[PDB]
Amino acid sequence: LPTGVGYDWTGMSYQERLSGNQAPSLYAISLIVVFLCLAALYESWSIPFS
Amino acid sequence: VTEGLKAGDRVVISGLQKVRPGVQVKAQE
Repeated sequence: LPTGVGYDWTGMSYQERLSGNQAPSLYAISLIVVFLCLAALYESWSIPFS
Repeated sequence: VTEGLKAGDRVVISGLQKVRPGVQVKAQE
């Protein structure tokens, strides 16, 4: 492309252009909150990890 | 051009997008 040229990805490419998946951040902190909530239900250190 | 340009002078013409002052310039036509 020459100079002074831009472009855009939109549609559902606007949605994925924002973010395709911030989901694995939520699987990460989901694993966190599952880990600690089971650390209350177990009420035990690392016994939940099973 | 009656004035400013002189005889037989070489002009930066073809690939003017990347042209910014300082970069070494070679000549294909």
